[PDB]
Amino acid sequence: TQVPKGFEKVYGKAPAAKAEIDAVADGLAAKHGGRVAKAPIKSRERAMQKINNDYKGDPTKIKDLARNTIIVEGDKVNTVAAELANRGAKVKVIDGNADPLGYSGVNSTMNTKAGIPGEIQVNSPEMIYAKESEDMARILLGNDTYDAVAAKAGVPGGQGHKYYEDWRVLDPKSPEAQAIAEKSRAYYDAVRKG
Amino acid sequence: AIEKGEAFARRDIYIDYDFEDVTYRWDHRQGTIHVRFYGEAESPEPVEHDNRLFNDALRFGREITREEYETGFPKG
Repeated sequence: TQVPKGFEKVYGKAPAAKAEIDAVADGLAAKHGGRVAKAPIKSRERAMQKINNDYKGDPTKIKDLARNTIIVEGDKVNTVAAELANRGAKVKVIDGNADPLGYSGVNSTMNTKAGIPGEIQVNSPEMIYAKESEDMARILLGNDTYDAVAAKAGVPGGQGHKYYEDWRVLDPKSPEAQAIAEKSRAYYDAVRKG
Repeated sequence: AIEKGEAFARRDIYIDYDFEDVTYRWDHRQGTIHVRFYGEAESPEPVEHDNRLFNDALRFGREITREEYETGFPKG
């Protein structure tokens, strides 16, 4: 497995980028009544594999060495999105009507003072319940939010990431893609109806 | 978005994904994906069809023309 050129120089700013994006995340999270799921720095092997595969060996192109998630109630997601934009983040607002898989949420990239990008995602508890496995949703939401969301959910949780995995491995001309994407949109739509 | 299926079998497809400053070229005859990042020449190494960033480009990017792709986008 080939170390990318300049890899360690980029990797060493990741702790400082983490502190920076974690500080702004918990600011904004504690502003609107939400929580921040902080995460460690991307592991070395995976960071290198992702630089080599997604970014053809350029380590300055990887954006999620440092990352976290802001979990807020549904109608605050948008407010938080605008907040990250005002701090210069690159912001992707996903609505379920364009994404072939019908997911919704916010992703943003922040160029931190340490000289590398940080990733801050934002979503509601309902969306995270829907997309992530139970183990994952329990960590992101905490045990009590998880249990509250699951009791009031109208759909079994945790199917979203499943559909993504089945869709992602398909060849771009696959006869199977369209049916999987439809199943994913119908799933996330049922979540959002309630 | 550029959904998998009909279009990729129909013809060449060119994709802009501005969130990550990346473009892709699909050659339907050869069945190959190539990547071109903003401000760069196209990478010679083909891209695997289950590649993470490519599938992000399908979900969240937009279709462009062959001329737009070949002209390229200034580095962000």
